[PDB]
Amino acid sequence: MRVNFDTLYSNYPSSDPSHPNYLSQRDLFTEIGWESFIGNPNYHNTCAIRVSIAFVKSGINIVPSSHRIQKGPYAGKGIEVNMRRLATLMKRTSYLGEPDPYTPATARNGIGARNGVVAFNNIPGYTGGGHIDLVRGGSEATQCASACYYNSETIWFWPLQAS
Amino acid sequence: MRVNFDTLYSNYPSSDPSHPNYLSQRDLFTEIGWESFIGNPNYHNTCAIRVSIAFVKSGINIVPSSHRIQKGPYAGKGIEVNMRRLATLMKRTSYLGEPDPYTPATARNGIGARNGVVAFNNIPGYTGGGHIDLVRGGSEATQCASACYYNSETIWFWPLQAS
Amino acid sequence: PAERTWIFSGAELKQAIEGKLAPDVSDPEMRRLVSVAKSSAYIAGVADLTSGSDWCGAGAVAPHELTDRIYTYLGDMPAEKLDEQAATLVREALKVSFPCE
Amino acid sequence: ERTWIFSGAELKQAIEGKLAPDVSDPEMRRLVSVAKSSAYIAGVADLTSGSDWCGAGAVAPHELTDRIYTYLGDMPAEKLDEQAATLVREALKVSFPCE
Repeated sequence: MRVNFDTLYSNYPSSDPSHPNYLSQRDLFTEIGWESFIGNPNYHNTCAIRVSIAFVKSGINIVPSSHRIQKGPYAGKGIEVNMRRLATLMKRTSYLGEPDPYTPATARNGIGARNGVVAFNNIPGYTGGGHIDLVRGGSEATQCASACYYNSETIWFWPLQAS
Repeated sequence: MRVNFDTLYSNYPSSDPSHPNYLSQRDLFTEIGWESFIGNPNYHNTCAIRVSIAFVKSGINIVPSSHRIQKGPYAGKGIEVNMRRLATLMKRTSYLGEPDPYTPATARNGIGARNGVVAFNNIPGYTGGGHIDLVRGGSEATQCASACYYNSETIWFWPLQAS
Repeated sequence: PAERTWIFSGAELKQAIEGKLAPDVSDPEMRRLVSVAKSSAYIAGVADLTSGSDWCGAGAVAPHELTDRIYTYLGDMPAEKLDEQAATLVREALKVSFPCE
Repeated sequence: ERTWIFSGAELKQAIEGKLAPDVSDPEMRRLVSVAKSSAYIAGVADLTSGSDWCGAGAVAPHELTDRIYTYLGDMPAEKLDEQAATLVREALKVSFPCE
């Protein structure tokens, strides 16, 4: 599977108000027609929705999926809401294939100057699967589009760009 | 008056546990024989004591002074406890003279690659007049030995080194 | 009004969340990372202290999701409340977005 | 059973300048780590001002960090697995008691 990282990133809605592509949970759910889930405690964790939307808008459908976009130009396209299930799907040879596995002490130098998709598995104090996001490697720091969780047990990196 | 910045800095006891020269209030007051002031609310704010000690140990006495070192090789040397009074003293032609005055938006580029003494004047919620400290200018950030308060109204910088 | 004792006001927290509260840092991307680190950690302090009582979901909501709900609350509320201490505003935001029952 | 964002041990590591593995420059790593610990402490301090501790509006914020650090080091080591915020409130009560 071939993906342009700049296209994927341009299509990603961030949960970080500091980020140029910020979109609140309220606005994200409105865009895709999930207004009725806003503040439903099963839908607090948006990381896998946000990564699903980035792929769909870049012309890559998420199959299988737990849910579907209910409104707009991408109505009917698949959204995976569960971070563990999305990370599993991304691992398939038809999506991104085998990621580079890292530890907190190695993920920053492991990613390096590369850009791609990142999964932070088993975060201390959080019982969810963890966090999936887009990351840009730089000289100063790794920058995730929404949040980085180097407090995690393992970190999976799928490189898509080297620059 | 000329003083070697590397000597002054080497003699400075920091309130920042991350710093190589960290010394808790309890230890700082023990070294100078002020054990009886530990937890006295008039002595909570240690910034001007710490800068006074750096000067004294570098062979520059603080005259006049509110207080004196009561113990050790520097017994009888002067300590100014009040940040406003110490900043006033430093301004005298006999000490460092007129500093470069800055604002929060200009102090980082104003200091630049220079090292010296810094006074953060009129911080919301900080009595004694503000914070006085030693600062190292670098490419990445200004680094104060104990703390920086760019939320202050004015910032005074006295350069001592350019490296 | 200007009789404040608090380390962060609502306005300062909101500026940190937006990536604009580290004027001591030179690189603009590092400035953003430091600003967001401060807002996340301030929010975490209030969240951890109040998890039992004022809000529910502590083991099952990602920390950065709290920041998203706090930011929308800080923007929805009347602008003069931004001069209040940030911590009471965070507790209010958490109660509203993650109510206990 | 752990639901807290910072444990006592994680806060103490941040105070010591060692909780930003995403940051490349070691001096930037220290600055970011200390920014996190200062701000976490500020959250608890601002919320508990005048009920659990006294001196808000007088005592410089970085002085709180010094007293919290000595408390985190003095206390029995197994308490570091507790949520950091209750430890900070305890530290402030001890170092800046009210009546």
